[PDB]
Amino acid sequence: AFIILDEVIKVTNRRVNAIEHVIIPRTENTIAYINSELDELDREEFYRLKK
Amino acid sequence: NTVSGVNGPLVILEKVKFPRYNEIVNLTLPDGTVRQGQVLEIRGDRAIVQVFEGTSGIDVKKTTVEFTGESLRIPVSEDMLGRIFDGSGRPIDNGPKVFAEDYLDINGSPINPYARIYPEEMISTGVSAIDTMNSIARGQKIPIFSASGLPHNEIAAQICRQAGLVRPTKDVHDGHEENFSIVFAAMGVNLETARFFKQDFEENGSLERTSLFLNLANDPTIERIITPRLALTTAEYLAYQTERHVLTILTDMSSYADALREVSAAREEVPGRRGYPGYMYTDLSTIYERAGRVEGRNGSITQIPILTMPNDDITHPIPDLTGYITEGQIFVDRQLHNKGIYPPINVLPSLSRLMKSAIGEGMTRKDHGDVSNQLYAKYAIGKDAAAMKAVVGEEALSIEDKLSLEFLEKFEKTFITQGAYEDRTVFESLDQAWSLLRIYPKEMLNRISPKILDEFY
Amino acid sequence: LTTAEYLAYQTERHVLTILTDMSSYADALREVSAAREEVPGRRGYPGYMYTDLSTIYERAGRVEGRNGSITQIPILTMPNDDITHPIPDLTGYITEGQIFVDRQLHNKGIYPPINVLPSLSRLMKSAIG
Amino acid sequence: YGAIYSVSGPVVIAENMIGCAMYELVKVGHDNLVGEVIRIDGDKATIQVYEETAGLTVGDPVLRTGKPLSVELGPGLMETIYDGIQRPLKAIKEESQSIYIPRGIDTPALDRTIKWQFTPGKFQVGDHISGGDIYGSVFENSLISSHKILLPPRSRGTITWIAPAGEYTLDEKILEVEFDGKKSDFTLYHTWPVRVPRPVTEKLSADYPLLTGQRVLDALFPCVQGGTTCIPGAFGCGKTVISQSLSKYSNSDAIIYVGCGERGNEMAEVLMEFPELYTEMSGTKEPIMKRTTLVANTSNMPVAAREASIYTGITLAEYFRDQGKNVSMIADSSSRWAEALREISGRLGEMPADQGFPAYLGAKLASFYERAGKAVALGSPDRTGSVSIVAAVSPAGGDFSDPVTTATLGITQVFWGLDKKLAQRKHFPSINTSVSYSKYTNVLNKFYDSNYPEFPVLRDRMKEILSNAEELEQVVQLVGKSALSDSDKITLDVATLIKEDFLQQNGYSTYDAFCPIWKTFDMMRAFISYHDEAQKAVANGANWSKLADSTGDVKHAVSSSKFFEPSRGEKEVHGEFEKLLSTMQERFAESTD
Amino acid sequence: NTSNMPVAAREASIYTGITLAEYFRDQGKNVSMIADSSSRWAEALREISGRLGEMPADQGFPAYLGAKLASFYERAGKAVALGSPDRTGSVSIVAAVSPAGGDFSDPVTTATLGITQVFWGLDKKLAQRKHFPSINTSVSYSKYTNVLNKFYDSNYPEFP
Amino acid sequence: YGAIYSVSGPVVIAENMIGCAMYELVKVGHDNLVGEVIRIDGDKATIQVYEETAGLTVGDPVLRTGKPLSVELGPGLMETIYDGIQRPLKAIKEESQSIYIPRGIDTPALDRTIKWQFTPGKFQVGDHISGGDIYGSVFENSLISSHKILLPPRSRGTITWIAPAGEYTLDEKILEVEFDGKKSDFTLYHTWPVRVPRPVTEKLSADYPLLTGQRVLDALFPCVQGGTTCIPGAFGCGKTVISQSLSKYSNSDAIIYVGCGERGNEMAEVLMEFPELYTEMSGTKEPIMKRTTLVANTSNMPVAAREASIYTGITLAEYFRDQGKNVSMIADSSSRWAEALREISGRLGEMPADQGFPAYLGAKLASFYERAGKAVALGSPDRTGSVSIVAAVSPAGGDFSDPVTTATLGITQVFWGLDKKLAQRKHFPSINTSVSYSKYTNVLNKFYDSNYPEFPVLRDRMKEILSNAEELEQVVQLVGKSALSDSDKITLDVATLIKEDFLQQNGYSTYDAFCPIWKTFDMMRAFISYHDEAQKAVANGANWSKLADSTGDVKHAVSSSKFFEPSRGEKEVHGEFEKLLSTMQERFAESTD
Amino acid sequence: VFPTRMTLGLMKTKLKGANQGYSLLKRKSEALTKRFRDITKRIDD
Repeated sequence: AFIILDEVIKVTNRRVNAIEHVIIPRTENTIAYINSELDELDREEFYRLKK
Repeated sequence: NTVSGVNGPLVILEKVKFPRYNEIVNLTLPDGTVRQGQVLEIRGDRAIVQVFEGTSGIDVKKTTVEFTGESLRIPVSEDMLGRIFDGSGRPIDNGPKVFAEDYLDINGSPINPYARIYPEEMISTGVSAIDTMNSIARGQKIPIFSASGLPHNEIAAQICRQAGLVRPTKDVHDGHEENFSIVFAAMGVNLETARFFKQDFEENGSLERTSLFLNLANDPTIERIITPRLALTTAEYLAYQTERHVLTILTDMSSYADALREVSAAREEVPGRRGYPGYMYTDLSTIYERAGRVEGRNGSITQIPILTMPNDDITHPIPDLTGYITEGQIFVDRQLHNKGIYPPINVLPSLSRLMKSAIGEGMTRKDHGDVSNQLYAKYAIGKDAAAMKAVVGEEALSIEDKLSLEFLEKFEKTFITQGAYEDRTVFESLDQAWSLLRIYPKEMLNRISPKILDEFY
Repeated sequence: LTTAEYLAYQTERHVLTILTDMSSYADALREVSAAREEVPGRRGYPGYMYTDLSTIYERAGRVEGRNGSITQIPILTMPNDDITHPIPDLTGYITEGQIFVDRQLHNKGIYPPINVLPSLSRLMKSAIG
Repeated sequence: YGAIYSVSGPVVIAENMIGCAMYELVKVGHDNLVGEVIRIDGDKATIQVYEETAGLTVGDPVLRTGKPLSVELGPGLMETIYDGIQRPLKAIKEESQSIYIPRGIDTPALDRTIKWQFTPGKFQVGDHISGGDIYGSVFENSLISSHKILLPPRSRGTITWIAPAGEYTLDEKILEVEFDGKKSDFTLYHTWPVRVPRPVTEKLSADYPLLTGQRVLDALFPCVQGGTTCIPGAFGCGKTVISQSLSKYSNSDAIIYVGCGERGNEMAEVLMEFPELYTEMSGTKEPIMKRTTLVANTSNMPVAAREASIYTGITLAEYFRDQGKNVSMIADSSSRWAEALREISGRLGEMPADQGFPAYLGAKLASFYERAGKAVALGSPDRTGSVSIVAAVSPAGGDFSDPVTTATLGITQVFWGLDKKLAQRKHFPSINTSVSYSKYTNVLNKFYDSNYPEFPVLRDRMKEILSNAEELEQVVQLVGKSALSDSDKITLDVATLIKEDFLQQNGYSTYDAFCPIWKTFDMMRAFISYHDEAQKAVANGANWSKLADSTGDVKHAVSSSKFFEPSRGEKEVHGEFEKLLSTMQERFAESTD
Repeated sequence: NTSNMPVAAREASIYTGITLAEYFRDQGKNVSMIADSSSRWAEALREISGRLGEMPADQGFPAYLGAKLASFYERAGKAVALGSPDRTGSVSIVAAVSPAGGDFSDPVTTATLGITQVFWGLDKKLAQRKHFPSINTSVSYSKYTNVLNKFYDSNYPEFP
Repeated sequence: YGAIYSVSGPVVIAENMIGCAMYELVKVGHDNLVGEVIRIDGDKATIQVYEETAGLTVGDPVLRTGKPLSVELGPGLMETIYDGIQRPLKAIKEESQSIYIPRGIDTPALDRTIKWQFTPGKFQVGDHISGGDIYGSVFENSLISSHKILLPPRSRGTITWIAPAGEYTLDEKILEVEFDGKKSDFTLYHTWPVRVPRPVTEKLSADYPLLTGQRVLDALFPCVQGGTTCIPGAFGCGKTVISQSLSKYSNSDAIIYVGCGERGNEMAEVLMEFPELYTEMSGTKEPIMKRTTLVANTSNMPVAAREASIYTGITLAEYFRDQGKNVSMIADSSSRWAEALREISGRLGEMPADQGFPAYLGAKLASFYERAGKAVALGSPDRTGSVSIVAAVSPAGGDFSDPVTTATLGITQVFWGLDKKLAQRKHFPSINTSVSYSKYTNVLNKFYDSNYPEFPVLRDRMKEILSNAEELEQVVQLVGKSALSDSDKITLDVATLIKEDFLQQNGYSTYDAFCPIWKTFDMMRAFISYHDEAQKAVANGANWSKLADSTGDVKHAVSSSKFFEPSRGEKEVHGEFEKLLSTMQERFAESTD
Repeated sequence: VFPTRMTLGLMKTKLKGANQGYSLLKRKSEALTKRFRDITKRIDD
């Protein structure tokens, strides 16, 4: 069992790093950048109607 | 005539139609104080002025207008170094007066004579990461991209002070034969900042070296936009008339851009992407066009603008625009700063596309450019490997990757780590750089030409 | 389309009319009305963009008394590569299903490179012969 | 004539206009600045004045020229440098002692100082002539006559007077035309409004090789003669760099460079570099420049010059095509042209679309590209020409969805990429296959197969390799290199090698040397060969380590091959590439058993 | 009404339908108002907003949208018939709603969820695998549950 | 004087307004509501009226006050609760039976019931006196420096009448000044418009700290007067605590508290608590409140008062700086001042910039920071005083990536990161060494080294030790603590004492949250001597378990360090630390050998 | 690069997914390391 545990721990240590370092900042950058562009289209329209 | 109304930085004058565009007018307050402005828009029997100074207290028939009948030009003299001036076309510091031998326009074409021949002379900062990886030339434009957790002022001053000691060592080498002049202009920064800068220049050398334009944050946005224009007139005269190389340090460039943003918000002018003007391209251009070698071809204006990024993003309009226009990019990193690296310059995205113009070969090595490309390439691989070291562990990474992780660590801690007054010659930097390359084997250094690798290792 | 109505109804033709490219039509709508009283809708694309569309869809369909038909296959190019953008979005509500292409197959080299997961026709069971 | 009513920003309103055409050229004020009539509101015409205004008074004079903003097409366009408002830049330096345009200069469209040698055509007296016909020719270069003197389109008649062989100046008459008496005299130059495209006989299919001379294009997605291209990217993208290479190597008989609002130092570099460097089909005195004309404009230089750049340049191109030349037009960047419009929409107070850029953007780009293509020249002799447009654009912060890039991509049929990550390691320009396509790829391979190379067969495997490489790389990142199979390791290595040896044009001694379709083909034979033999080898049992260390020398050789000058046995097949093929064969065998 | 008819008609369509439902409710008849789709009706108000030269403040949809979407919906319900004879009538409105801003957090969908009491879901991705209606438990709620379930207990089902 | 043309919302326009300035204080209607003219179009002045314009018909009169809206600076500031444009809330409680000020109720900025004792200066009639020179003083405090009366800035002349010693009212004249006939009379206060910065002899950089009396502020990254600082928000479950404690523990001469636009729970807490708490330096007469002057606005107060709030506070701070005093401006929060700008913009019709916040935002912040700082006070014998701004910036988008936060941090040179999890558990303050920085470090550390502490050595070392501890903690999780050396274990052991004693301080006890700047230095001395000695001793042959038993008594003392009194003979040298040093050296021979 | 309309719906659920998944993977690692220490001691015996 002991040899079997050693083989599994390595797959498991890899995953804990993988999520934090890659995934979480990829989600952050995508969401915020699209949020910012999306609000811009809406704001300029108001200014053009007003003008 | 008399003020009709005032809506923000815009002033509505009811007048008569004789005024010309950007003709100076002086507003006489009931206090008997005069403040200056220039007409931004003229129409029949009326004007819109933007006043440089102030933006409130402006009356109606108790106030009066008087015309100067000269559109704004800056009084330029060549005896400007050592002399204290204020960013308003005159000192309001009570510093030594400007004088005039020419008055030159800030529109962006007075008599403008620039590059039909690109920079070929190397100018060093004494800092390896700048000089080796990107290079600086007698017309080069390089933006310092900085942050709200980096100390922008300390790096700004660092680059300038160390480039003054190196630059006469380069004069002796015959990279130069003409004077060096500094033009330092601070526009709309804190008092704390302003004081600091002056103190820094004194320690290294003197303040006789530099000319100072000081503009205070409490003074308007309209003042702030004229502040670099004043710097440009100073530099163009020195290069043109007296064949001097002029170095301009323009802080803060972001300060200037926010100002533009304010005169479209309190104007009826519709702004472009992210609330920054549509005609933002032209405003920025004016500063950057007035660069390169100046006629006679011993004079020059070289630019180092200083940008502080507020969000620290590379999707913000200011860093993006600046980058397309400028001949290089120097990115300064918060993570290096934290770790204990000074200067804490990350070269991962620092790039020049006008890399050839930037390097020298008649007062620097020919090998300088060849080594730099290889270094950058090997740094980048070393970063790809760093992310992979966190994920995968050392439990599958390859023999080749291991060399690249070592290189990355040796590279930060030796090359980019320099004393506060320690200046490195460009030739000595090569020797340092060669130490960095030397741990990789002759099959990993395969991309480089065989001739260079067998010659210098 | 007026020409298609002549053939379909008077001389009993089955007309297949191909109308390319709807993106160029849509763009035109935006540029006009920047100097009329009428003033564009969502993201600078007309709010009455829908009315324009509907005039094209008007002359399409089965014809009374069953003399001929006009069948129409419009070609739309997604300019941002999203169907949440105005050109696919308004058009899609009028239309009886949609067939959306696939970016990924193309790269592989496939032709015709469409995919079936975003493609659905609702009136499928009842329509067919 | 007219009198300035108002100046509000660069926008000027002047009363007492009874007329004026669209985009009519005017000289405004005593200063004589550039303008165009955009609109008319009442009697007051709003004219934008696009040369910097810091001192124009109200009630200054307004002079109509009486025709739109136009270009001269005539002799001495080659080895002569101009602005986007067709002012010769050289003429300005001498007179003005202002190397760039200063505020308030009025210098005529061409050089009326340089006499040119005129010889008469196959059209003598009493013969009918019609627009775009070769009425004569002018010696401009050491090797060829550049400027074929055309009767202009929208003119016709029989020639009463043909000037004889000799030297004349530009304003002197040299042609007299009969049709309703003296229709007029003609001079050496002819005029045309640049908002009207020039008419062709017919447009012809695009399927003929365009050799741009750069390995990276030839390998992945070549262009065609008749092509349209979009290229994105943002500083460190190598766009200036690929222009210089492009001009040197280009098989086209004219190259027209368009600077849309450039650094100035960038313009100063390319100008110097064309006479410093030598051409590949030979060139006697200012070698490359003999084929190069510059339209150059800087970032603050007139907004009219910048806006007109693409139209001034496309009109030039159409005229060379009507002459019977193959033209490669490089515009850099259309995005800087797009900023000129963003600015125009604000000033006027017209309502714009998204990102504060107007909606008319989409039409204006499209009009420019459609006048490009391969055609049969207008005029009686009949020739074949092309205008192949390579148009640079820039993303807004890594956002490729910005209106300018999306619009250009709408119209283009070829897309070539630019990847930021790959430029940082120095591989610019950086073209993959998931950011790029070419519709011409299919016909183009059929034409290259014919000429000699095996290219179509190798192109398919090459595409696949890159496409798999990306996907396989994502697994290395997340899972690690422990989930791979051995064949997938192979795909990773061959790929890294391709990245460096084509895409990188960065030096290590010398910027890389002319690589043709033939050279490019040899590289592809060696990479593709490496991959097949190695996978066989691992499949059939063998060490990874044994195979990679063994290829070794061969890898160093392909890297550096491009620095070495072409022909090393032949252009066709080099001895240096020929020999590797044997080495792989010898290795494959050692490995297997 | 099809899209091809006048937008003036498409604007009116829903009103004609509810007045017919309401007359019948007053007759003492039980009526089903089945409407498909309100977002197209909302798109009709938007077509008119740009043509009249109004000021939208809801992503290019009129400011007036919220008062018209709500006012119309309140006409459905179970009620005691108008008049002296005394009868019972009802109008049940089963309404489809759809995106129109392209989001799901666009004004159209915001106004409709607030005014409604019953929502049963549908997901597009699961629907493609063919399992429509492919109800989302999380977006679904019913206010009616308690009284309706009490009724069903009387009717025989142990349902609740 | 003027007549009302329109009332459209709280915005009222009036015609027949001439010589109307652009900051002009005006009183609208018969009711006399406060308003100020933002804009002027023609004959018509556009006024924002801060109070309800209900009952105001068109045709009501508009009476100019004849001067901008100003704030009064003089005797009787301290121990008063005020509006954002300085109106005593306390005085409304007496009259109205209201906490707040309801519409149609205005009162003067300073109370005229209160009389103060005016003492002449060193100038007498016939002396020339200059801008800011000390004309007299008022004494009404004994715990702190009082209100020294200056001649109004930008005002010069010869004094016709200097009132002699005696009690005068604030309203009443005590000076007439001869400067071109009678210049005017002046009173005990001076009026100054608050959207104009007050002059000083010259401004300097900061260099000079003072008692903060919260250990974590000094220890982790020093707190300076004349500083610029950002503190995170929490909306009164964390924000309130740090603010109350900074006011109470800091024995700065004055403190000016500004609530820009708060919940109203926080405003309610600061007023009741200030007389209730005890000074940390001794004295009664409403301890902390006597040192405090409060501007307290909840979000419910008019929007112009919320916008004005910081400006009035900053003028107040600047006035005391010319007297020569050290001031803490504690402002909470700028996000709430910013919210006002957004509101005021939409009412005018102004077009903002990003996230709905105007473009006046970035320049108004830059202008604001510079008014605050260190300066040599104006007045003839000269003193030094400071104005230190600590401004909280809270969530304004639910993140700290919004325009208000991102703009400020940049001008700011200091960030102190409150920790939420520790804050929810009620340790205040609990500053995180990871996020935090001070760019003031260098100049200051040199200042304390001068004064007597070993401060540079200890502060730098404090930071390194903690940073290092996170990195060693990871090696314990993944490899194990047992395979690691004694030296590493020690690095962590010491970091835990530095964390426990300084960082986890409880502002609900004064023997655990009040200690002088020297006292805080002595504790930190104690921990560093132990770290070095512990690493030295384990190397010479000791173990973690052995070391722990052996240090014993000194380790226990350092753990118990915070519980000790602010004095032991002096509050500057704590005798128990100086002797502790000996017991440590004696212990180290024993332990090691 | 990516849609400018309603990337927020798919991206929002990813982000939550990630932090939620991370927390959970940490508990599974903690359990695996928990048992591992124990068996290492038992195996030497």
